Amino acid sequence: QQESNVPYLFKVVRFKSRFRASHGDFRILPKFVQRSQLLRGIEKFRVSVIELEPQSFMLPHHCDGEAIFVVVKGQGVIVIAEQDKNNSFNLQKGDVLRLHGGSTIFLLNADANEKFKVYVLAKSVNAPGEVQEYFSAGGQNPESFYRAFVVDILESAFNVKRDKIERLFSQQKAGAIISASGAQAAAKAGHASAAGGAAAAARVAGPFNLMKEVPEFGSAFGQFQEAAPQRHVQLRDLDAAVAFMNINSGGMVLPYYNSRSTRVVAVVEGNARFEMACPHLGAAVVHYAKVRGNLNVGDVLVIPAGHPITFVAVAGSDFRVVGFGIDAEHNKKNFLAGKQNIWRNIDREAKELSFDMPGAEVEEIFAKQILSYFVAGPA
Ligand SMILES: O=C1CC[C@@H](C(=O)O)N1
Ligand SMILES: [Mg+2]
Repeated sequence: QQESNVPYLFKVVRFKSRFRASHGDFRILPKFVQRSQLLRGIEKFRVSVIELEPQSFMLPHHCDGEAIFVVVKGQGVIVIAEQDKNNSFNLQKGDVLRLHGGSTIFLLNADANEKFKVYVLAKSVNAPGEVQEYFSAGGQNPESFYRAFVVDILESAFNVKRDKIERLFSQQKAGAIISASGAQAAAKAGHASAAGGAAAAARVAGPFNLMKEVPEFGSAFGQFQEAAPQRHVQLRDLDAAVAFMNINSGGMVLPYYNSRSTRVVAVVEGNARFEMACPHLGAAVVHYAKVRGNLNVGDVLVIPAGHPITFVAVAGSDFRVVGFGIDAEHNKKNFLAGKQNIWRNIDREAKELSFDMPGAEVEEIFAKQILSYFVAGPA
């Protein structure tokens, strides 16, 4: 596994900036099928990262993809402008927001020191996997799409003399993410509901955050929390989930597999060693290829459904990731070792036949791990 050969691994440097901005960046990973047809089952999805430096503003624009924004660091204000409604939310770490495709948005990082980072999942509605940005704001740089219209049409549309309206669209030359003044920050944020306050909603609801809830799976060595479409209606159309997994330093998540959901995992903190069992790269008779590697901040690992996987935190940091789940509804985590695992639900005689060893002996071995989900890693 020279890593560029592991098709499920997408190193951080593979994310491509969509523009050159002074106060931040917006970078997107290539289509998942760029180097392998093994990922054709998730071809319509793209993941990206939005970074805003302190005291910055990202210009109004919309995308042709249905998105889910997850704040991984800092605080920022998102304002959404529809044809007949305005919504603004003050987002914080852990917030999850479903953004309808075609929503014109702008972002503001009002903090004086901390960067605002968002991990984004988008699903195409035009050609599979193609998601583009449409800058309504802008002029020469970023180019505003209004410049695609002839001057007589702009004049008639805006009821403004052509030279004046043309001029409006050529004043901006600073780029897509620029400096915001302290006043401007106060002004643009301020109608923004701060933990959320969706409205007593219909179309665009506010963010939700699960970081204060009890983990679905947890132990002294790690935690797993997930926003499922079963619980959050805003995620049903995309049939996506947003998972948060943290493995404490020196810990590991016990081998497990997802029953039907493919996960696009992005590292937000730390480092980890991963090992996955893949029958495709390996395998008439089936053979499981040992797909392994190391993950660093910003890297992405796609975990296909049904594939056994384990992550081992390395060095002196907890290892934290945000995972987007595709085909999420009805997905179940199946652990392969630990007190709570699938073998708890397999009878003794079946274990004996499974491993050609006395059933009580197989059970004795499977009961040695008294902990579940996350345990101390090798050392
Ligand atoms: O689909 C996407 C890509 C970028 C993000 C946005 O509109 O900022 N939505
Ligand atoms: Mg930049």
